[PDB]
Amino acid sequence: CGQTETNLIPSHHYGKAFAPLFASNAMFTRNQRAVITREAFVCARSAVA
Amino acid sequence: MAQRQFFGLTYNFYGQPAPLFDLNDLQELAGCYARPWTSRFSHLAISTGSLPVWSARYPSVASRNIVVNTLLGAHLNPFAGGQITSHQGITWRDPVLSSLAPVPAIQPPPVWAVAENVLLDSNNYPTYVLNLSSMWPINQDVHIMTMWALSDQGPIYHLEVPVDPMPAATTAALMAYTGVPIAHLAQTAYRFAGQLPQSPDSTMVSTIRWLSAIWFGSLTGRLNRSRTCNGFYFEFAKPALNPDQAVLKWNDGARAAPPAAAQSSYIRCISPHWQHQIVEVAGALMSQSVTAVTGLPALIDEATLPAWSQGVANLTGNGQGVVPCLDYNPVPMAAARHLQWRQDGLITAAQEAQLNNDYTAYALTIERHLTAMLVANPIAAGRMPIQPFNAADFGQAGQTAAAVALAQAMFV
Amino acid sequence: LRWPGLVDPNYRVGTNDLPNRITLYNSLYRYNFTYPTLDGIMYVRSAT
Amino acid sequence: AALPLVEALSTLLRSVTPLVLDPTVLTNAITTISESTTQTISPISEILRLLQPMGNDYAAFWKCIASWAYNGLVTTVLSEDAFPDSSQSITHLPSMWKCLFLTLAGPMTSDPHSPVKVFMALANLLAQPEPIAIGVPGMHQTTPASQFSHPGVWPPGFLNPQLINPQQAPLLRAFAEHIRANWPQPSEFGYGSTLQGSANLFIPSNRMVYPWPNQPLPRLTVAPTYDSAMSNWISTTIAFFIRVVNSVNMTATVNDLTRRTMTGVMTAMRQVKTMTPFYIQHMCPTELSVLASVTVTPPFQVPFTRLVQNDVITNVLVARVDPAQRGDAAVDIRATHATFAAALPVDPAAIVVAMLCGQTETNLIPSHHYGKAFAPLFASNAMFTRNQRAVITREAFVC
Amino acid sequence: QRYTNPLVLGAAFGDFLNARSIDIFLDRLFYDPTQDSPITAITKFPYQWTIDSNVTTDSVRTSAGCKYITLYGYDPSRPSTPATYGKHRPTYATVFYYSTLPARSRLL
Amino acid sequence: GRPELLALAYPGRAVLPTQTKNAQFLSTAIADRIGRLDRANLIGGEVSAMVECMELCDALTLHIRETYIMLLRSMHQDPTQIVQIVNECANNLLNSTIPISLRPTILCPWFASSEDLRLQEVMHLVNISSNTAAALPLVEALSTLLR
Repeated sequence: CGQTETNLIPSHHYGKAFAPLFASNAMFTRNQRAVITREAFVCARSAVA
Repeated sequence: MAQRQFFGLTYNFYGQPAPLFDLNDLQELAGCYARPWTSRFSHLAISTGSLPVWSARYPSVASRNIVVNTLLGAHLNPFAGGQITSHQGITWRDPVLSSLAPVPAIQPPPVWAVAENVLLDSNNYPTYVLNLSSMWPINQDVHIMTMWALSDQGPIYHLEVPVDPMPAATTAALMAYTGVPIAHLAQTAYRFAGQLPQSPDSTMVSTIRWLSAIWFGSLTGRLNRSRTCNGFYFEFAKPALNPDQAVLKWNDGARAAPPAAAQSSYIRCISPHWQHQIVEVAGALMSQSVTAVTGLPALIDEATLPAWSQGVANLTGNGQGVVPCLDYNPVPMAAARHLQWRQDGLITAAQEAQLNNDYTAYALTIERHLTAMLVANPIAAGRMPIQPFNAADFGQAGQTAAAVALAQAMFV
Repeated sequence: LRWPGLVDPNYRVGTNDLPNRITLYNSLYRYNFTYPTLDGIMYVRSAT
Repeated sequence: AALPLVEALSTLLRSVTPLVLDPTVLTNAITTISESTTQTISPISEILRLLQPMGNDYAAFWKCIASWAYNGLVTTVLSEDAFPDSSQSITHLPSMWKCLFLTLAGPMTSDPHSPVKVFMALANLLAQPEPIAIGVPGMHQTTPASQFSHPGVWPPGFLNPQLINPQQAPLLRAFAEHIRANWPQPSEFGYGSTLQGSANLFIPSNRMVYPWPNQPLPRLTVAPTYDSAMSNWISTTIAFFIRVVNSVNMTATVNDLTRRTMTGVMTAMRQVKTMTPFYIQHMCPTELSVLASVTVTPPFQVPFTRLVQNDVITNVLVARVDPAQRGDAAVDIRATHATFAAALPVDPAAIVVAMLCGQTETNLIPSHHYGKAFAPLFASNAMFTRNQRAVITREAFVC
Repeated sequence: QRYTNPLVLGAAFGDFLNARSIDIFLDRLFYDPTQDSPITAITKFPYQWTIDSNVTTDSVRTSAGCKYITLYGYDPSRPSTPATYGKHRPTYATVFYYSTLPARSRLL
Repeated sequence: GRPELLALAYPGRAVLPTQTKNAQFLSTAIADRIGRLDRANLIGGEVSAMVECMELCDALTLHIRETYIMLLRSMHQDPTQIVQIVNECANNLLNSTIPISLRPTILCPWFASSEDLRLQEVMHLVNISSNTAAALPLVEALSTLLR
């Protein structure tokens, strides 16, 4: 029992629907974390050595 | 994109039984480092000519450039060998070449391939070609190698000015970077080009190429405040001592005469001074990136080339693109540039031209003496962390003025 | 030796001093860089 | 700085202008015809909503037209909140009217780029029925018109529509040809007198420029004065739309007969005997000329080029030092502008209503009218005292 | 004198055979082989018989050219039969054509 | 604030009342190199991108700070490329306004190589101690988002 809407226009629908989602800049901030991660790994190694 | 016969050329040795480094130096390298990727090297290079380029191991940036190549050259012969070799220091951290490993324990069987002066074809090695994606970042590095190693001079740098269809998008973006020195732009570029397994998307590609021209054009004289590439030239900041840092500058004077269609040169520097000229070097690193994308006219014909680097595969020829290389001695060029400038009446020679020629004369002297004095050590010990080269090499010749004139006519 | 450039006119204040001596007076580079949001750099088109 | 200058002129010129804007004529047209008892839901209402029959601000209308003539630095643009989001497809009745709107208001922008816009808004709604043959790498089927802010982007396929095979994009080919053929052509008016010339730089002092083609005043009492560039444009746009819709295949899930309805409305538009094309291409330039020389700040203009991409308005410079022998011109003002020249966004709705609903007076005696319009006005002139100012300012600079 | 597009042809009869729309294809049926440019107008088109790279700048897929069409009686594995290898299946092989060398490379 | 600091930052500023050991030194050194030799902007009506000033400054510390900056610079991305990233991610469904403007020294170090994301990922994976249920809240949450 799978149904959609009566006046479905996906193009349109998706435009609206997805819109707020990609307003969350938080994605990019993840990146920055990951580089320090890497950096810490490396640093740890060389010091302990 | 996958230029199948990605054949790269490892460096010769200066009448040496061994590749150019001693064990200690290579230890330094491999060991004190880890990744086979240029991050570490670029770290050093980037620091906008502040830090002295001198060290116990590493005399110049260019020094390191050379031992980077030789390192490569030696340690590839291992895994790129016919049936896989690897020991004495380096036994590769995984087949996929992940990291410079000190010999894994129970792993002797892959010997240390004692090679002489030998080009290799990356794609002929099954491991290498399997890993075409991961191959891509290192090929970039490879080129850098090859294109110093080919010769006994300062780097063989390639130029390109595609005239007419010029992307509007390129313009727009590029303007935002106004204020920065060539160095940092280059750095970002290389980083991108590596980070993404290389794209047919000419965007990046075009951009680098235009940049290279504008720099070169600037450096020559052709390009300046009043004769621009639409606004584009490179400004040589600080007119006293020889550190006259080429920043991308956008000023509207004139739009210089659109050439006929596609203009290509390659430059080399005959004089060891190249070593301390981050400008020169940074163009050469630019032209490498270019290479990864593009199948450049079969390399600078053997006419100006040492015997060991004649008859190379599909690289040197005789009847191709750019048969002769454009050759310069850096200090005479600065003079050349001032010439043009004065010929145009941009400026009085009076004080401007005199002064800077005075300073570059000084800078020559300093450089020459340091490079010689440093070379003395390798030219007595088994170790070589430096470009090999005689005092007669410094000579004010090597087709310096022709280069300049060609560069200029190119701009027509 | 602590201030090679200031002391002595010879020295263009960025010469390889390591690891010998820590210089205490030289060319300092200071910079003016804004941090703009990623959402700010570009204009939106809400009409999606 | 800009706004007092604009407001000022547009206010005065209002007063000066013997016009009867008549939105009421549209009001009656719609009421009378709308398939059925005009109280229907979804077609006939949408038209009403977008145009707003109420039109509680007759000033804005005329103002917006006047504003085209300004042209110095402060250039006028089609506002963004007019374009269909997410491209959409021409299926949409709503969208139909919108593009219609956009297109007729288009050439009354200072914006050079407006032909690219015109084209591109249609190409956006043509997406999905047809694959649009990409012309620039940057330029996609999806790339909003808003983002086409530089001459660098004028599609090769626009510039040579001949290239575009008139089977797959039949409508697009037509629309493009229609542009290039019938978009207003550039002309010139006579500015002032030799006492000062004018405050123009690029254009000989003697000249105003009318990107619209200005015509003489003979006996204009020849009610179908449709030979005007302006009126031609109107028709041909409407025409192309008819063409577009004539096939009616595109009306999946809209079970009510569009063609009837839309033809009726459009023909409605066309039937409205409006003088505004005439008055604007004839009477108004004059109007403007008369004022130009006396104004506080005299009109400053650059040659409008329709389709000549290489000659289009691109950059505006300044340099207190010798261009050649200066310094690499640091902050220059120049660079502050997002465009070729500092732009102001306008309303397509309004300009549309005013084009279609702008009539001339019963008791129209030009010679009488303009005499009375000029006289109070010129009485309060500042002309001579500004000439003084000017000479002073000059001497200040030099000293 | 006008030449035909083989793929479209194939496609046409096959769909027809399997009670499907064929008329839609006819606008590009007339094709001269001399000019190897499907790219021009196949900007989308179908994703049915063809899996074209939208403008098809890289490649054009064609429908699974199946060969050994089994007959009635042959359902049980028999040693004394021809090697059909069941190449009469949906699940076959993508018949990928490519314009040029860099097209080929990017496909890979 | 605090005028003090200037003195210390710029020895050379000082006048000579005595014929003393310190004086002697100062009077044998190259004076002109005090403060700002060059300022770096060309954009007319905007402030400077950088200053080039002879200052009381610690080479080692400088070096540290220099490096850091070079690291930051490497990660920094320009408008155009940012546009790309978003457009691609958007799969043209979603839409952003591409500006035609000169680039005003834009500091956004956000871009990181896969490499790092990869090691973050693994790190993440490793910290999921032994019980199967830990995955569930996350996957649950994604299902609600999806719904």
